[PDB]
Amino acid sequence: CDSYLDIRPVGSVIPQTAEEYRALLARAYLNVPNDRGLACLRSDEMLVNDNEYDRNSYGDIERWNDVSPFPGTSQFTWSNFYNVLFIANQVIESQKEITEGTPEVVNQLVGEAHLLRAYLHFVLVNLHGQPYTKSGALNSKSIPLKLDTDLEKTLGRNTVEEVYTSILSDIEHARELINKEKWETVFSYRFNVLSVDALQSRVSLYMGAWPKCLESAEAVLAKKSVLVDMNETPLALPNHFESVESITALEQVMGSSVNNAVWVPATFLALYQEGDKRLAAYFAAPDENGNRKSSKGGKREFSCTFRVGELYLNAAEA
Amino acid sequence: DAVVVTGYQTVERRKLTAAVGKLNISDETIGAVKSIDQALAGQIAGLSVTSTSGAPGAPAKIRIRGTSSLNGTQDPLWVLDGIPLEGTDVPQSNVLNDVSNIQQSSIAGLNPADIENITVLKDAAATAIYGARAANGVIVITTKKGKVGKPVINFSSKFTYMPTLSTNRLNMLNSQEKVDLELELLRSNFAYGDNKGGVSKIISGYGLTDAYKKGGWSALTPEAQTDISRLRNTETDWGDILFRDAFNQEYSLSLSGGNERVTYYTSIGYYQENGNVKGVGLDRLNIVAKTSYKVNRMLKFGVSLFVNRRNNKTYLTDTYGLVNPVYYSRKANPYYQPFDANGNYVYDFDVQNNSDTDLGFNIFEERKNTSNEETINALSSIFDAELRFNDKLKFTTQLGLQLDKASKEQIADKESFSMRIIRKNSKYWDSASQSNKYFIPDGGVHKAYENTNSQITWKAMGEYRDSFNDIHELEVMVGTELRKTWYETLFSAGYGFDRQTLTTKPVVFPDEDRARQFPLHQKTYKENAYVSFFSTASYSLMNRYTFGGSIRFDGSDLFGVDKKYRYLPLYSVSGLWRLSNEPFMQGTRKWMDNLAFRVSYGIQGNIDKNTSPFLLGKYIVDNILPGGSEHMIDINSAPNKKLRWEKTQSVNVGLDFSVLNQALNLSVDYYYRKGTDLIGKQMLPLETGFVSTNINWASMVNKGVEVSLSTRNVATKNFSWYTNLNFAYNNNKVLREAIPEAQTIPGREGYPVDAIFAIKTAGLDEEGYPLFYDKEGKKVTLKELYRLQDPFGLGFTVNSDVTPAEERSFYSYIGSQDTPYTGGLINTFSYKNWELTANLSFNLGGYVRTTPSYNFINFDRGQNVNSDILDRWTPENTDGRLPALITSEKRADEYYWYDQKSEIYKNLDIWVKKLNYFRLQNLRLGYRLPEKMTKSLGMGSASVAIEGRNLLVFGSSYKNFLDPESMYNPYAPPIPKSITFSLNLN
Amino acid sequence: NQEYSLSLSGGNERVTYYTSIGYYQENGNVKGVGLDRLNIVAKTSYKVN
Amino acid sequence: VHKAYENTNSQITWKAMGEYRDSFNDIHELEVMVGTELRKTWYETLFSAGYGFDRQTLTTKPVVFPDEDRARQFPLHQKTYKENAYVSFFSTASYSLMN
Repeated sequence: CDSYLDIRPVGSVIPQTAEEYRALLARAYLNVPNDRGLACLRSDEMLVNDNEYDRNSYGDIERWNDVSPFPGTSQFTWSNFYNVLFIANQVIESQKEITEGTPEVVNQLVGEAHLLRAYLHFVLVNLHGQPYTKSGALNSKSIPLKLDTDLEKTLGRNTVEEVYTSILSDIEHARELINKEKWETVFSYRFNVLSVDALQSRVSLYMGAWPKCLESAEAVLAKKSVLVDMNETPLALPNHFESVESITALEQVMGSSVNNAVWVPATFLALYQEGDKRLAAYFAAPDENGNRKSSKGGKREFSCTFRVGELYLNAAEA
Repeated sequence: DAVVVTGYQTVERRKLTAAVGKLNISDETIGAVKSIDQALAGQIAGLSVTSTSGAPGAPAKIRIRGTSSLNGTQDPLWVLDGIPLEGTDVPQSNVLNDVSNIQQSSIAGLNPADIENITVLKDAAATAIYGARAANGVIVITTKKGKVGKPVINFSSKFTYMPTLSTNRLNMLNSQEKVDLELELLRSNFAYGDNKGGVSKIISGYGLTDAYKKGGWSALTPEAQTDISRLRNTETDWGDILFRDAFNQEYSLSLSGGNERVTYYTSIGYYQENGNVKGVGLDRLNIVAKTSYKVNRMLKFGVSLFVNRRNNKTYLTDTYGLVNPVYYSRKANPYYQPFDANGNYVYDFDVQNNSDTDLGFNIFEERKNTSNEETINALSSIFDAELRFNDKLKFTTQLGLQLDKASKEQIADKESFSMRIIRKNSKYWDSASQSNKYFIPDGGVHKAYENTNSQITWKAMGEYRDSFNDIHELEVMVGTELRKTWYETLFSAGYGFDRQTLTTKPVVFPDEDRARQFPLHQKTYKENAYVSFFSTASYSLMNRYTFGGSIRFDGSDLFGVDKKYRYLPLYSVSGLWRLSNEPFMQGTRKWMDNLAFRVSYGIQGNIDKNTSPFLLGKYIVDNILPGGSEHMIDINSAPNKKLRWEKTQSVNVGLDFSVLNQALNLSVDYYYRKGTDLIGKQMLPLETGFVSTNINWASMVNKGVEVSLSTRNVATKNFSWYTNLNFAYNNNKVLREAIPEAQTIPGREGYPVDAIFAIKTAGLDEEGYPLFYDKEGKKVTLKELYRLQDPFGLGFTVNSDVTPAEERSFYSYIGSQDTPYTGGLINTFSYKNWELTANLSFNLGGYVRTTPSYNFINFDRGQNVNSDILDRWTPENTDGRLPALITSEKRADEYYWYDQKSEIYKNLDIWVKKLNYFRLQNLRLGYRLPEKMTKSLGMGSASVAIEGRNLLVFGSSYKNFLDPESMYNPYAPPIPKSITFSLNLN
Repeated sequence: NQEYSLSLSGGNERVTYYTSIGYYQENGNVKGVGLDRLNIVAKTSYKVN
Repeated sequence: VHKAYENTNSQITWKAMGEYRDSFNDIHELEVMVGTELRKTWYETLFSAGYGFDRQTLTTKPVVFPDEDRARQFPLHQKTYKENAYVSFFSTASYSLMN
């Protein structure tokens, strides 16, 4: 005699309110994988220690040993990327269903989800996809785009052009939806309008779309261009989350284990000419071999996704 | 009869296009059963009934056409007077001791004396009108009704004698050979537990534990020899201390009747049933009040009320059943006397399966100091209204309210083993004292459970019946149904409890985990709603071709909100062709009454009620930057918007054939039911966001034959003989399921749900260890089979490179626990006033994995053991067939591989045994008093009957076990034999 | 508030029967206060001899 | 906090009486009833309190009372049981004269 089919089970937390979805999106933010540190381990700015345990994990990545790594080597986190993508898509699909929230809060939540999805797709297509500027790389399949929360389908790899089109669309959606100007310092990992513009600038820089890259970089600089002056504070790290230069402090790029296992090769330090305060600020005491350690990461307070110096560099390059 | 009740309509037999099994209920048919789920064993072909336990009130596991689901509902749906019942599901767990506390189904509240018919709907054409509750079959209960005429009153009284449980089939050691085994183990180097036992304590109390090992019997002082002789000469009957004979009672008074406008029925019934274990009992008192009034030639309103109250008393056991009297009859030492010379308690310190003797157990002390008592109050009310709008058009509405309330109370005093284990498990490491303390207060425990199961159902269907040109008949029904169910449970425990003072004591849990280990207050709430729209059509042509169909759209809060799957039809198409009515076959009508061929197709559905389409998560505290306490949510279960019912595609081909004026009736059905989208755990692609989750992806198949043959062998004025043979074969097979990569036993894919995979052994080598088979078919040892390597040489440092995928190839498929061939044979003789019914049942073709009679690495000598320990390999007895008691002295690598992998010994093919048993379910002889004698007494009729239940079980041998249905679970009592004398008066 | 009641009764020379089903829902003057009741009565008296 | 109360009140009554009614000389009327009654009543109460209770999660938290005195004003488990039985024998007489 009684039936409506609208019953929510009791015994577990089911996100329905804006605070619950904010908690879900915060958990998604926390689990953002720091695979750009491992990606830059593949570059010329890192040297794994002469140890055995410290090298059996990161040695093959540095040597560009794609075929037959040591099975104990470190692996890029596909699972974490797509789990955070699932949470972002769940937040996106849950719009028009978020209860107990101001429209300026629900809109901000959905815009943060859109921008997080765009950034995760960008990082995935950068890690495992051919560069956008490479000839013959526009029609090459790179990564499967996750644009829903379906658990019964197998996703096929999308071409780089499709991935970047989706990234641009999500950036536009976040720009239309994000309405927060600045978050708290302790909660600065979340995305704001400056984050939208900085991500658009970086995306357009990687695509080679110099006009839009310059436009977004100049918009960020007009809204905020204050830097950290190295000459009044030699030990002032620009990437510190409390600095006046960081826009978003989402991902701690350098994990503790990877930062404890690498040096800065003497060639990269030799690239630093005399008179650079970054030489004496970024790195630690010199080693007998001539390669220093680093002090720009390895702990949670050095989280940095966007900052104004990167915007200056993007604007100059464009 | 001439009609079939499906719970929604009444279908004529001549227009029945579905597989339906009927069973008329009376004393002459089912016997003196007290629950109706236990009266169906062997009475309907295709309906396999198995006993989960022998204790009173234990539910019966019923399967119609095999298991239709993997992780969903597997029990049939019980429909009482058109309103489906709730709480009839049988809870299935892993722990073998849970049968000690299994909940009774609501079916135990319905008196079989108030039921006329049992109709079982088997195929898609019969069940598809039940939508997403049809894959497991439907059992429709038709309760007795008032008959128009003079009032009829019945007074049945049944008195049952239950013989004592004889443990002679347990094949246990007496004091002599038990003491001899203990002495020979003390001599040998098998020292897993040498502090335990009776001989070991006696010898070690005099400091002779080392002298005996070196010299032997002569190395013992006569002070230590007279004690062992006294142990040998002390014999205790544990089948008399633990088990008992019983006198059970049952009374039923049913008065009914009616007149041209109102039909009434009233009934009261009270029974008391004792268990074979002392202290176990169950009372049931129920009232039935039905009355149906005819308001006008169109309106008709009826009210049926079933009120039930059950009271269960039983023993308290641990979580893992170290106390269980049925299992303790296999652990109690033959020479251990519970009482000393002065009558004081003597405690059994060898009761734990571990090497620690600190908690003593006395059966009398536990029976005196513990209690497990439950009370169940049940109610089922059905208000049914009918409006005959027209000769052809009729409307019906029906409201059914069901409410079951179970209140359980378990009390364990301070001086009882059940409290000793609780206090021992409360051991924690006190950081400030560098010691071990117990946080459970010194005193008893009182645990209270309150479970409530509610249901409200509302059905409304309109039926249209028209006939055109006297050869066309059309029957159309359209209806809807709203059904809401609630299940609320509460649990409360108080430690420090005093039985008389009723006062508890505060508990200080060291952590939150230890507080969850001893819960003090728990609440559980489940609520579900279902909206269904169904329709049925039937077209009969020339009384020869009947074409039927049904459709049902089901929706629930347990399904996803995806529009692609939201309301998908659950349909059926049926067809009947009566070959006997064909003009070309009228020549063969002097001996053939019926020949009908029926076919059916359709899709059934199942609901997995333990799966949710919502995002179930948990609150955690964490942060992404230094400082601040962000409240985050971690996803526990993935949200599945495409959750839906488990599809089942059924095809049934039938045949009915009656000859010689119902002299021989045959009903054959061949069915093939393939299940898809069964809800199960699948390893998802990593792009879905999760490694694995429960989705609709599994597959299954069942197929086989149901044969129901009924014969009238002798038809004479005085002597009549009838035979009813029901046979059913089911070929169950899992087609698509996933297993964990770490699993070492093979998956069921390609084999039944209860497939048994065992490691085939070739016997023993010259040292008594098991011998295995390799891929080439030659006899190898464990070291060769697993390729064990011991580089360190320490023995316990062994390792193997055998991957789980390769270890799965060591096991071989033996059989299935569920017997494929099931059925029964019922023989009915009637000679003048005497009537003898012999109902026998068979379940053939099964296999059962029995617990090893002894462990060859972990044999506990402080507890008794089966008589086959004497047929093990010994250096002095090299002709033994069972494995020897091995140690780490001879082959450390093999010994430690056996030790750290306990499943190798448990899964040997020598512990798997055939399961083919015929059981004499009923043998009842009744005498109807002569009409003149009844008239002299003023009774319309009278009758007496003497009845034997479970008197005979034969077939395959079940050695060391009390019953072939008791070969799997040692903690459940066997099915008890009974002799009932019944008197019926009118 | 709303109350409903259905009382069906009758009898004949040997058996007399009564049945009733009622349901009322009442609200208090204080917000969030309410009380409902569902009642069933079934009586049957038979004259055996 | 989640507090659950469960109060059960049961009763069984059994009456058995006999009436004798006679008329003498059309002016005396005698009515004598003699009977007995056995009654039994049970009243059980259970109370269970859980603190730290979350309405959506149905999970509670442990409580550490300073002593037993403070554990009685915040009880977590209480049980009460009261059973009584009554046996009665009654009789009535009535005598009507000349109406």
